[PDB]
Amino acid sequence: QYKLSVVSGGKPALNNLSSVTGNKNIARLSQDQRNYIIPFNNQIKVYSVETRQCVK
Amino acid sequence: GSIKFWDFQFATLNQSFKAHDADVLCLTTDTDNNYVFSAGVDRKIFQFSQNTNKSQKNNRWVNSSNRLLHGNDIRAICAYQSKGAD
Amino acid sequence: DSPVLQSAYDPSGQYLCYVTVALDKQRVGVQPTQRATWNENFLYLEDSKLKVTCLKWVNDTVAIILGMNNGEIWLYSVLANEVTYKFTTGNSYEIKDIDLMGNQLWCIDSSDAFYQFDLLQFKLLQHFRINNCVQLNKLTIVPAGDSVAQLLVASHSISLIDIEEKKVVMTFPGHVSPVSTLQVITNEFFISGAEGDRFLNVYDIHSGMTKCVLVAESDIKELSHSGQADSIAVTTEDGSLEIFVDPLVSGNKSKKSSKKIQIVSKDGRKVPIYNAFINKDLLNVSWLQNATMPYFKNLQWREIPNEYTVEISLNWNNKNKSADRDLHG
Amino acid sequence: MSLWQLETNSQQFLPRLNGIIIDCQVLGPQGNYYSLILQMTENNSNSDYQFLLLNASDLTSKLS
Amino acid sequence: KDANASHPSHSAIQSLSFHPSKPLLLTGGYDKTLRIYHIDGKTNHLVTSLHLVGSPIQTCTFYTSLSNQNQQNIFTAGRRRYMHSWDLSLTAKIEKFSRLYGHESTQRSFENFKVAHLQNSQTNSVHGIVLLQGNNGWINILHSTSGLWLMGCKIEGVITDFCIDYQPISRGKFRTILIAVNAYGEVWEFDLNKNGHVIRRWKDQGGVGITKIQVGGGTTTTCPALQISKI
Amino acid sequence: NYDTDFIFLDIESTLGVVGTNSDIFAEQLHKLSS
Amino acid sequence: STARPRIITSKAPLLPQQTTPEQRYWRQYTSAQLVKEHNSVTHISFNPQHPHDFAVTSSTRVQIFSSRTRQVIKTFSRFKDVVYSASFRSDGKLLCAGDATGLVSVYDSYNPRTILLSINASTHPTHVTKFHTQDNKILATASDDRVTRLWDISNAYEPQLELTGATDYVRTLSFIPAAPHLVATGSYDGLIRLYDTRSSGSTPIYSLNHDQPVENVIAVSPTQIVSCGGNNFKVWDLTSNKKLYERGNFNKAVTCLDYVENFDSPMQSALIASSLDGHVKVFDPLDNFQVKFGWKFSGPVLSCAVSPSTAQGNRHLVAGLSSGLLAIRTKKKKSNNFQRMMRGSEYQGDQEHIIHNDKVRSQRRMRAFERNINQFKWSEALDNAFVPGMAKELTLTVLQELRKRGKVRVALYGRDESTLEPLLNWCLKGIEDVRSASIVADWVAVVLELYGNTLESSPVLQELMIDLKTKVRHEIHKSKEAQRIEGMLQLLT
Amino acid sequence: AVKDALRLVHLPSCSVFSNWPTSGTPLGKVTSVAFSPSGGLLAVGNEQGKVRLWKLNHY
RNA sequence: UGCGAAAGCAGUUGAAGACAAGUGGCUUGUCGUUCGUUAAAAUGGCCU
Repeated sequence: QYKLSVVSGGKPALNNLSSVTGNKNIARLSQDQRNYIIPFNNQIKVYSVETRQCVK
Repeated sequence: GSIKFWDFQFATLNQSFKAHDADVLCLTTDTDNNYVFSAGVDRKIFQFSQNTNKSQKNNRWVNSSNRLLHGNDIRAICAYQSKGAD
Repeated sequence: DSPVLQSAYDPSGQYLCYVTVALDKQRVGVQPTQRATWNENFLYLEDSKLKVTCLKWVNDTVAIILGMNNGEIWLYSVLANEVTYKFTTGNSYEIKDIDLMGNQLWCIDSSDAFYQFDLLQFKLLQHFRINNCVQLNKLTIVPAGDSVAQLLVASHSISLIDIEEKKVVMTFPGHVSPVSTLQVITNEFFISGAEGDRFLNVYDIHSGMTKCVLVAESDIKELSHSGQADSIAVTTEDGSLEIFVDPLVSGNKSKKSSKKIQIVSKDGRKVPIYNAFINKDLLNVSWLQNATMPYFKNLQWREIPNEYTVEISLNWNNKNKSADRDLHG
Repeated sequence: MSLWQLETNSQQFLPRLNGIIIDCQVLGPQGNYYSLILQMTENNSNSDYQFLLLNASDLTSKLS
Repeated sequence: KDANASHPSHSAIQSLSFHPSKPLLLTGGYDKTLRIYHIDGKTNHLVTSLHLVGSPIQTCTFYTSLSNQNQQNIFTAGRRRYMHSWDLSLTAKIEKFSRLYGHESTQRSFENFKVAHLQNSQTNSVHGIVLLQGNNGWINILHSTSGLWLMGCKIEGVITDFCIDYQPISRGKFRTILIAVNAYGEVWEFDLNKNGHVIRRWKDQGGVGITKIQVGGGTTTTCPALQISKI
Repeated sequence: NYDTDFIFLDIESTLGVVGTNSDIFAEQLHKLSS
Repeated sequence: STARPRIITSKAPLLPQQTTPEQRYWRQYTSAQLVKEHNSVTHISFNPQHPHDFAVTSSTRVQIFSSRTRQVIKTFSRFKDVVYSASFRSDGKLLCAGDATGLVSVYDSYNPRTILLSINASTHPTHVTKFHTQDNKILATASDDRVTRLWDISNAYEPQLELTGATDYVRTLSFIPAAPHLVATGSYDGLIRLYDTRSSGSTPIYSLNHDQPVENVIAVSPTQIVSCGGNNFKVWDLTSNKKLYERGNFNKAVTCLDYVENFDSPMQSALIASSLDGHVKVFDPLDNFQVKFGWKFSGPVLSCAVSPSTAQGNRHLVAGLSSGLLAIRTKKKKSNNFQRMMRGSEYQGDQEHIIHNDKVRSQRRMRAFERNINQFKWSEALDNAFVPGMAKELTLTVLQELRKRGKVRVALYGRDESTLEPLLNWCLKGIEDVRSASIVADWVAVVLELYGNTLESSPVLQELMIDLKTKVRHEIHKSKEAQRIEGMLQLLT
Repeated sequence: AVKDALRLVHLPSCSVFSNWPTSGTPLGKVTSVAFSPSGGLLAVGNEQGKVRLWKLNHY
């Protein structure tokens, strides 16, 4: 009756390349810059910069 | 320690740099005024440059460089610049 | 006193149109009464002394007719933001009331004249005036389908008017002050209420006899009736709401209010209700949260107690808790 | 995180940022946010990055 | 009707500004609160009211940007080394400007500020500047969103007041001029859409103790333009 | 965890668990006022 | 970004006999006054109501002292023989004094010239006189007649009740603090009798056998009373007639007791006890009457008191000695135009909707070593350590912060003879203590590692190294002999 | 500095309006002033804590 | 580096190629080069 799942997130996982200095931050702001779209190694998190919560 | 550049007509400041840590006893320039060198009791010689075409068309000195060569002070500084001597 | 100069619901109570002053010029805005289905753009009256004297929702491009004080009925669509058409009489007299039945707009003038316009043709059909009715400030079309016979006009004293003969066929004892609400309840009754008194009276439009008197406990500002005569909710001068439940039954000649609703904040500050709307089992009350911005509330009015005190959350001394900082700063 | 005023060569600092700055950039149209990646290298057994933008006005960590 | 008659003030009303578009009046004084009133003829009511503790205010201004005209900031400041900026959202998100980016010695109090518009002049991108009147002759101009020190303009004497003039150039380009007066009466005009460099220096005929300069007849900081072509 | 589940930590830190008219007016107004 | 963490002062493991909160509070009773009386101070009472004056009964006079100047405000000298007891009424309005001729005389307080009434009690000396603590118009006087009397001060001719029954020398009364019908009296045969006054009164309802002759009986709760006499004091539950604590922490006989409640103190209640050998001690009734603080005086202490529960000012502990002197230890406690211009600065946001608060709190001032460690001036931080006016834990914590934080060697690089002598001259003193000596060890080791040539050149730190050598020789003899004591009691397990 | 010290000077003519403010205008000790951008409307704040409000009927 | 206990106990430190300097070679030293082995320094320091 036991089942395995992965339920909680992981590391943010930026560009793990050499030979790229500066822009290794792949997270984006919106154009109506109210929510901040960051990838993770398990998902895309979309936080909201007004309330600091993850909204999607 | 501050070094200021003043427009002569209108008799007024263009830009101030907070360069040295104590007094600036002596400062000098080259022929075409692309550089201003300056020194004092904190024993560093600062160089303020305006050599870029944008610097010359905008009248904007930058605090380019800074050297520590003297042991105690610098009370006198001067510059010579010719065809085989600068 | 209230900043909202004029205000009215659409039928079904889904939007509220309201005229308020904005730094010496009138502005007309429309708000949805429930967001779960801001609206930051207004119609601006461009003159400092032109102002709206009455307003009526038409029923289907949705629009408002705004009766102005220069002999004009502006017709203003709300999805767009322009007056689509400007009805005008031949005069400069302010117009005291308008109404419409279908496509047939009727209006009264400060020179006690009756004008008829056609919303389908954009034309002044009729202009007349009748004797011994000389201080008119309300009209109401008595509905008989597409026939728009029998206006019902008030001057402190309601008079029933046949428009084919342009004459008065009944005369009702009105009030001692100018009538401020004059509304048809059923096909045989109409309610009326005057300026600065707390007494409505329902008259029988076929005999002239007063059926009943309804007694608010403060001076009545607006009224709404549910569409089947079963409930009448009036809103008063002290910002309260009073619901007369089933007023047209056998508290025999004069009936008090059955329910009374007022709104207080969490503090103890009593905000005033202006201009509510009632329907079957549903009651939508309006107030102003900040200085001029209307907030609404839906209520199942049949299952609340009699003396109901709505509580709203309103900023009174709350520490500005910023979301990017814990409580210790 | 230092920011050099390139006119007068004048630093403004932000000193205790719980990780070394391995990437920093201005972000807004007017440049009202700084986004930073902080590598947090007290543990040598994992590369654990903190993503921290912050509004440029009062330099407070909006959305770490 | 007296505008603050609805909600009384607990101090002398030190500054006062209307909104550029909305029917709002912002009052503020030494009782470290600032109040917004929806004004009309009859019933000037109070929209909202924010009490900044420990920060008496001396100048308070509605700023509204030229790009989208949708920000609606309130910048307020008194005899403090900081200046608050409330972002109007109808809780309240305010930020605090407290960093002169290397220039704290020449700016010991944020009392006399003015807010103005500035154009990048290589893009057609405008942004608001706040302008702080400092000790020696200094005006410290800094960004109204990021707070970065942009430039500084020093006049020779005791700086007493200043004002902002704008002049159009072409379609969609204008130029900002800072007009700053000595106590003695001599006036500097700085072009500051480029680097903050003097373009004109003149002298007031008569006048020995000079307290206040103002411009008018076009867009001042108190009659602000909502759209860049209306400058 | 103390309610009959077992949490585990992956080496790339994913925590896992082993357990047991008016309508169009409304739409166009929410469009045109946003 | 955060704020900078403060430099944490190095605290070691705590040593035995730390300063308890009770003994910190009772140790700030200082600035002792010694007033030489004509004879032994036998009794001392306090004014209850404005609890700010106290009456001291010496021989043949009673002096009321003030609790703000500690001088005699008023004095009562018209007694014929030795006055024995002097207490204030519960309203603090009048003062009763029992005298060696058995003449209770009650004056009003703060007026020594109006003797209000002179009860002529027994022909024997009257040794204790106190009013009721609940009732106002009854006064209980016990005498050397082995019978106490309750007198109504209206009818001062015959005693309204005559509590007999004790076999020898009744020296103390007490009243029970909730039941006003209940008088506990104590005599030199032991045997605290106690009487219900609605009954006959010639028989106690029960008797508590303190074995020694009692000197005082006070009432702590409405239930429990404490009797002192002999070398101990005992406490007695009164609803169950039964002893429940006894403390015998003295050498000679406990002469007096009194009790405090609810006053501003870590101790919620306090019983202090005075005991003919010099000592007055304070016992805490909430943890089993354990002793918390004490004073030693210059002779046998005959009576003691403290300021009452509601003192609201300068608070006093007074002890009168049998030597004939009195010891007091106290603990103490622009234009209208301009204001109209600067009116609003005291408003603090009452009627205002939103109230913003981001004024940061002003923290404690940084010391020079802490700001130099902050500014990364590590040699200047060492210099700021070795100033003379520095605390020993502060020198230790800046040494430990430079040790953990960066480099001892960085802090010691540019030194020579004249700038190392502060460090080594402190290391002489720090090598003695246990808490410093590890840090002193590695700092001395590093400085002799990197200044071994200055050792050769300068002779005036050679002698400092030699003195340090003899210091470590003494300390290593101590650290060896401590291990020997450790073994020699490891043998005794 | 003194009470009721406010003048509205018309310009280009550079001539002070002589009918307002009168001796009975409750201006107070005028410590701030503001003009409306659209309504033609003065707000005048004095040291007592009162913004008084006037409308210029030319606008 | 491995086993360990926080003590300690066993193991070390090759090769190729390229480049730089010095005097095509020779010497020395490097490597954002590879294979194998379990294997100190540019006056340059922390916000309001």
